[PDB]
Amino acid sequence: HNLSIDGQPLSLAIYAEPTDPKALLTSMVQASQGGSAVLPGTLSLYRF
Amino acid sequence: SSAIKTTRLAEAIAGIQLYINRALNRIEPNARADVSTRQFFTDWTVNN
Repeated sequence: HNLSIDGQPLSLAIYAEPTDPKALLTSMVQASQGGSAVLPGTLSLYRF
Repeated sequence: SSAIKTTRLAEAIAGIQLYINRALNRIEPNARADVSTRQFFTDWTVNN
């Protein structure tokens, strides 16, 4: 296994650290809706 | 293991040395003891 006389390895490895995650980004989400319809117009008894 | 590293010449040296050493110690049957007495083998202590 190519070690020392007491078992110490002669070759050393690497950790290969990850990229790490990315912080989630939130966005303004909008759903479009209309306004209320006009009502039929009744007439009063006062003047303008 | 695959960690060990050698060259063709080094390997052939090792093999032939092993064959000679096996021959001399009579561990190998049917040794041609006539040729085992040659000068090179007389000096096998310093030619090993």
